[PDB]
Order: sequence, then structure tokens, then C-alpha cells
Amino acid sequence: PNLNIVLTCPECKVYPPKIVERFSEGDVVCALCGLVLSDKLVDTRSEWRTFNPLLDGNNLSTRIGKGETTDMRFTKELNKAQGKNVMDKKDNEVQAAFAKITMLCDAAELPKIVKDCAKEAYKLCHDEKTLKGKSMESIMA
Amino acid sequence: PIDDIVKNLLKFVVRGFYGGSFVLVLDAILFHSVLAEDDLKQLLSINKTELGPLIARLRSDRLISIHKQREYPPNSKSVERVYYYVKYPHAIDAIKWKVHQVVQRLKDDLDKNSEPNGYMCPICLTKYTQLEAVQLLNFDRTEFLCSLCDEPLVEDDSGKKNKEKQDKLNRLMDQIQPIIDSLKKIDDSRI
Amino acid sequence: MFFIKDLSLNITLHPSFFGPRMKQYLKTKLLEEVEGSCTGKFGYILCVLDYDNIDIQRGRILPTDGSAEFNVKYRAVVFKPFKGEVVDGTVVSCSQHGFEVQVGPMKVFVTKHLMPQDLTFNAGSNPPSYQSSEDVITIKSRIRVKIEGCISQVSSIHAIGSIKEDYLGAI
Amino acid sequence: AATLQLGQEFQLKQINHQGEEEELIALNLSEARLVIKEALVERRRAFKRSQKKTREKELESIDVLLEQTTGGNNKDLKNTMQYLTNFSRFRDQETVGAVIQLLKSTGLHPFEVAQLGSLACDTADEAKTLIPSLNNKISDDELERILKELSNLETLY
Amino acid sequence: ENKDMCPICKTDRYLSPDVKFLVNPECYHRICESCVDRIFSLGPAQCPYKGCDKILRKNKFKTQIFDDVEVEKEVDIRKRVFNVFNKTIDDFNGDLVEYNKYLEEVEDIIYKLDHGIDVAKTEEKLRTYEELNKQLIM
Ligand SMILES: [Zn+2]
Ligand SMILES: [Zn+2]
Ligand SMILES: [Zn+2]
Repeated sequence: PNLNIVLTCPECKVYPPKIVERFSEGDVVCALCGLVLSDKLVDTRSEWRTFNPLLDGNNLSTRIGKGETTDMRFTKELNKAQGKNVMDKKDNEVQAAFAKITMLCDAAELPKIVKDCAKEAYKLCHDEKTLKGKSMESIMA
Repeated sequence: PIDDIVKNLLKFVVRGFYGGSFVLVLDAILFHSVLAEDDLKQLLSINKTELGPLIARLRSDRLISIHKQREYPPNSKSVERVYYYVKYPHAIDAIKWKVHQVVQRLKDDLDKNSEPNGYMCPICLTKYTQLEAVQLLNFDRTEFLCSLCDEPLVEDDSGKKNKEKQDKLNRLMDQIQPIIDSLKKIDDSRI
Repeated sequence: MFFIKDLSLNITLHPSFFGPRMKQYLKTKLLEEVEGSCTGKFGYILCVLDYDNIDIQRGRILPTDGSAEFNVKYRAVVFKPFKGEVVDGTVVSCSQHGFEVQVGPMKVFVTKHLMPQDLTFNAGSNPPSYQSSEDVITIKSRIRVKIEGCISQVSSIHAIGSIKEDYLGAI
Repeated sequence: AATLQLGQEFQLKQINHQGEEEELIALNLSEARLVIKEALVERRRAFKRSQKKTREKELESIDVLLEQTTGGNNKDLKNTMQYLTNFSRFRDQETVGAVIQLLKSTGLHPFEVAQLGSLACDTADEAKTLIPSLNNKISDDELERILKELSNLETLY
Repeated sequence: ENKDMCPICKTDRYLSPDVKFLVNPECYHRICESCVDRIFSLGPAQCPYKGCDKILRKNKFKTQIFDDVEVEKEVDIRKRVFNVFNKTIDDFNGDLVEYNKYLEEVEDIIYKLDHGIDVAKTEEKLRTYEELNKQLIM
């Protein structure tokens, strides 16, 4: 398949392209021959402003909660239902541990940086017969 | 009695394509026509986790169906006893149907591997066929390219796999022979 | 199989040629763009007939591009291949798996895995050719092919046949 | 396929541009080839009307005479004619008409009868295997004799 | 019969013997439709009749069902003799003794062909049948 697109000015083709991108006009232009290579360039700016990807990755779960158009019988029905599928992943320790370190570093006033930095360490190993458990706390602290 | 051969056949398949524990419950159900639920329970002297699906498998196998053998409780109640009605007519319905299903399936596997006709590009990991090959065949390219990756094609379903399916068939014919022979011996009377 | 058929077409006459002799231009465009072309739905096109009498009724002008376009219903000569019928042809090309035969304008290919057993490829032939237990098939040899596989891509058809059964092979 | 079920463009119910129905228009690779030059000569006659303001030797030049007439990117037309003339075994257009009077008197679908004409067929069994559809449609006795009548019409240049 | 019916459905006497356990004219063994149809569809393939290697031919089979194939083959050999001697001169002059003698010769040709214990006239019978065919063709 090789699944690759690389711009190349057909009139020049002199090299891996020496081109520019007129973002305001939303195009790309051969800096020498001036031919517009591809047009209708698409913005990617305003998409993220509305918005853990570092550690867990593609293991997916969506935080949820009750709605306004919902009864008390609908409120605690969801709070009971939201926990009945937590078995599917073993990030539950992590989701408690990542919570726990989040409790840990913040409580003694560590900077928010350490929160992820400690998170980086735990997700790094997370499994070794050299650990094989190992009190579950050293892997935290 | 031929019905015993039906039950004797039920042991063979429930011990041939099933485990050994699958026959002890089969023994227990066929031990008595109307058997109390607890009487079977005391026989095995184990939990229901190792008994439940066995009867459910037999009821799904249609060989025996748990019947509503109604019993009047002596405490001014109505609690029935779970006595299975051994469904011999449905036994040949279900068991033989699978045998007919698997034999044509293994027959399908035979001609799939019988001769390598379809092609494949290992680079793209996609299978192809002769009709794709010819429309992809070129005068200059004496082989078959793969326009997706621009790579030559290789054949699929070599001659070895045809033997494997046949050897599966030969084992299929041999291992199902006691099952069918005990099944076809029931075909005379359909009891 | 060879046919003569009555077909409809839609020519788009660009405004540049809008002179009064566009009718002549229209008759001109049809011939040079069709004779020598193929269709998956109608096969190759060799010749167009009834030049004088073709429906040229009217031209609808497009919303944009201002290029008035016409609908032409015309009768021509075509070759349309199929499956399940025998076709006599000329061996032209060949590969390791079999040989390719000229059929009308189409270059039909024949593969060994449909060809008879006694026939096989013998690279010793120059040009390369296939020796059977009875004869041997060379380039100019007249070969009748029963087409068993044909795919009609739009404007192109390629056919796969066999010489397995009787009254076939070199003629 | 061989069940007389091709694309609906090739049913018996064939429609001209004016909606009229008639049986499928099918020609053998000789009868079609015969119409090729004569129709093309008419165009070449019309080409010159607007301009005013063995058998192999005559084969190429006549086709070259018409290759020159049109664009010539249809040299396959010559190749088809090469495919045709090398494999067309008829002549004398009145031959086809009697053959049409003969073959179509049998009530055979024109593609089938043309395939009888188009294929250098001699025997009834020869058509039994070549044309699977035409094996028992007609009694095989008629097959050979008609083919022999065609084999009587072998014109070998 | 009881247990010799097919490589697949061997115990087919009581196994609903409805499928054609036909015999290929060049194989001489019971082959069920579960087996034979797998074979002649692709062409001349051999069947695993207890590990047999004889070729089951193309769509050219014959009906032999439950007619003692070996004796039927001998009957077929007799039928082949009956076919070879379909136009044999036996009563062309009406002589019964000559026809009686002529009938013995044709049966002996079948007897030579259908025996196989020391079959050497069997090949000669085919040549004699070919000689008869030479007489029949000419
Ligand atoms: Zn440039
Ligand atoms: Zn590929
Ligand atoms: Zn079988």
C-alpha cells in the first residue's frame, strides 16, 4: 500500500518540494514556478480550544453522569450502572493509583508537573515479576 | 429394545464430542423415567456449577427435555419435580443435522484447498483470484502485479491443505461412523 | 459476438465551435470519438452506419459552462463478448500459464488450468508454443476458444477461455 | 450466457431509436465483415462528396483505403478485419441471403444461426459441443445437412 | 452392502440408501453421491475406497445399483459379449446347432473376459471383439 502522499510540482519536480503554504489563502504554491499545488487547505486551529492520553493510550472509557431530564430513580440507577463494567480493564488499579498519586502529590503540595511525571513512572513499568506486587506502594511512591 | 441403543448412542456422542462428565448426568436422567431433582443431585455429590449446563446441553441437544412432571407438595403448596422427558425423536433431529452440517462444511474445505487458483500479495496481505489476475496481467509482466502496492502476486491454497481437509474428512468419516451407525440403526423404526 | 446496434449518445458541444456548420461538427465529433472505442455495457465499436440519417434533434444549453450539449441516437457496428460460447481466434500473446488469442479487437487469454491435460507449455518452441499429444499450437495457428470468463470494465473488456473440449485447438 | 440470457441490450426485444421492436441484430464474423466495407465505402463516398468542396492482397489496401478515410486510431478495425478476413468464410452477399432464408427458416435466434455461419462447423456433434445451447433445439440430422449445404457453399480463395 | 457402500457412508444399508451409490465403469466399487459428486465435478479423480486409487471418470457413469457389480460386470462382460455379438451371425441360415455352437463361442469370449483367473483369451477376446468389430465396422 505504502499509504503516502507527498507534494511534488509536476512542472518542476526538481527535488523534494521547495514550496510554501499560503495559510491565509489556504493553498500551497511552488515557490519558483508559482503553480498552486493543492488548494482548499483545511484549518486545524479552532478544533482543540474547546478541549489520560499520555499513559493509558487507546484503552478507552468515557466519564459519564446523570442528566437533567432524569428522576432520582434515574440518578442512582446510573451510579450503580456506571460501575458494573469496570472489570473489563485492569487500569482500575491505575484509575485508583493515578487518582491516588493525584491525591498524593497534591496533598503535600507537589507541583502539577510531578503528577504526570509520577504517572509516567508507574505506567512505564506497571508489570514485572521483579515487582510481582511488591507492596503496591513503592510502585506508587 | 432399540430405545436403549438410542440412549447407548447418546452416550457415544456425549463421550465422543463431549467430556466424560457429560455422560454421568446422561446416565442419571435415563436411570429413571421420572427421577426426582434431588436424587440426581445426591448421585454426583458436587455443586450445580458442574451439573447445570450438562442438562442444559442435553436439552439444547434435544435428546432429553426436562418435563413438567407436576407434583403436589404436602404443605398446602404445588411444587413440581424436575423429571426429564427423554426426547428421542428430537435426538435424531438435532444430532444428525450437525453431522450433515459438518460433512458438507468439510466438503467445502476440500475444494477450497483442492487447487491454488486465487492469488495474493504478501506486501498488501490481500488475497486475489484468477479473474483479478488476468485483468491485472500484462504482456510485459508475465506475473500478476498488485496495483495496490505495485507488487507481484503469489498463489494461495497450496495442494498440501487439500490433503489436510481430506484427512479431516477421513477422520470425520471414521470418528462419526460409530455415531451414525448407532444413529442409522434407529432410522429403521424412528422411535 | 458481433452485433449492429442502435445507441444513444450525449455530445457536449463547446461554445467555441458554435458556427452554423456545428451540425457537420456534431457528425464529425461522433465518428472520431466512437469508432475505435469500447463500452463495458456494449463492447468495442468498429464502425458507425447510417451516417446521413441520425437523430440530432436538439441541444440543451447547460446552466454553467454555456456548452450546449446534444443527445444523439445512432446506429453503429459493435463486438460484444460473453461467456459460455465458442470463439475462433488467432494466438497472439502468451505467458507461463497459457496463451492469448486475438478475438475481434479483444486479446483473449487462455489458461492451462482450463486447457486440456495433454496440452502443455514447451519452452523449446521458437516462438514459444504448446505441444499436445495430437498437435502443437503456434502463433499463426487458428485456435477456437470457448470463453468462460470475461470482465467488462467501462470501455474495456478482457476474456478468459478454454480449449478443453472437442472441435477446438489448432484448426 | 449460453442460456440466451445476455445483457438486456441483447434480448429479442430490441428497440430502435423510435421505439420499434424487432429480433436481435446479430451477424456472423463474415456477414458483419461484408457490411463493414460497403457501409464504410458509403461514408468514403460521403467523405469525397464533402471533399469535392488471393484475398489477402486486396484485403489490406481496401482496409488501408478506409484507414486513410477515418482517423486510423482504429487500426484494430484492420486487425478485426484481419481477425475477420482470416476467419470469415463467406462471400457474394446473395450467399448470405439464401443462407438467411435457409438458416433463419429454422427459427433459430440470429446469434445462434450466425454462430452456425461464423464457425467453420461441419457435423451435428461438432455443434453439440461448440454451441451447448444448440444441441437438442433441432434434430441433429438437420444440423449436418444444413451445414453440408453450407459446406457446399465453401468459397475458398 | 451392509458395511461396504462408500468411503464416507460405509454403513449405508440402513443409512437411508437413497443417494446413488453408483459405480464408475472404470472403478467397480460403491461410491456414494457424497463422494462421487465431489469427484466427477472436477473431472477424473480417484476415490478413497479403503485407500483405492482407481480413477472415477468424468460425467460418463452408469447405473449398477444393487445388482452384484462383480456379477454385473460379468453380466456386463456378457452384455459386452451381447454388444460385441449384437450382429453376430448365429441364425443367419437358421441352423440351431450352429447357433448353439456360435452361442458357446460368444459366451466363452465373455467367460474369458469375465473370469480373470488366467485371463489371456480375454485380451484375445477384445482382439476377437476387435476382429468382430472389424467384421462389424466393415
Ligand atoms: Zn513549479
Ligand atoms: Zn498487494
Ligand atoms: Zn459416503
